[PDB]
Amino acid sequence: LMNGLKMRMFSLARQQAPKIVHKPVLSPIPEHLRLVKNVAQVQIDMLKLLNAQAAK
Amino acid sequence: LIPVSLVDLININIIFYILLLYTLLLFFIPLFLASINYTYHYIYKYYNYNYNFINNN
Repeated sequence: LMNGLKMRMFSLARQQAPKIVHKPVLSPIPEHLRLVKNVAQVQIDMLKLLNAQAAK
Repeated sequence: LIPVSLVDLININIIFYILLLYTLLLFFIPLFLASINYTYHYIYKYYNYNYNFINNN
């Protein structure tokens, strides 16, 4: 932007390698696995408590 | 006029044209069918079976 003018500036340079942009990918697999983890920990605590009761 | 002619009605030369044209069409059908649609990509990405578990307690 200038006084009485607007312009578009483009560079002139060869791009030797691609430009990377971190666009994070949404996926349900990590949350699937974390849900499996939580349910398994629930069952493990359950088994430990039941063993403590049955034996103590 | 020249194109007004019964000789040009059943012209064997144009029949050869049509023959070669559609034989080549038939030869190249499996290359015309070689366009990719991105619908099964969508189905793979978006089809999400219910991952919730059953918990009676």
